[PDB]
Amino acid sequence: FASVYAWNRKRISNCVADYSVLYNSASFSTFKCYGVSPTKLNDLCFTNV
Amino acid sequence: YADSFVIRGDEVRQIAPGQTGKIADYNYKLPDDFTGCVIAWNSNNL
Amino acid sequence: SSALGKLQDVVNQNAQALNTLVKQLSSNFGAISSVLNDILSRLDPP
Repeated sequence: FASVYAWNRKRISNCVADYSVLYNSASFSTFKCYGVSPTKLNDLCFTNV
Repeated sequence: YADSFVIRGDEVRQIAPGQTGKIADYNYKLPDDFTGCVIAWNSNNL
Repeated sequence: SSALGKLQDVVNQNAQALNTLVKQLSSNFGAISSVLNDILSRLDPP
């Protein structure tokens, strides 16, 4: 994991993987969405990630 | 209506009016039209 | 055959108002979109 002033960006594309599926488990401390609701992410379609 | 139980220390913010979460989406829900208080206090000494 | 402006103006005014009414169905007024099928698809009910 890089540091805060040289953060690493990975572009995600060409795949249909369940979001909640991954967020289905645990091991997190904060899951805060803005502009969307984390329960409706499997009904949308996006241009890039 | 006093609902009394015990949870993990993390999802204490999961008992709230209107939310999404493993605990809130499967084991206990409150309506968005909630009216009442929520009290939580720690327990590993009992 | 070669003047009816007072009759033309009342037609024009009514059409100009009806068009302004429909063209307002595509403003946000301070929201994320203008479509209810877009707020009901990337936001939870609360």
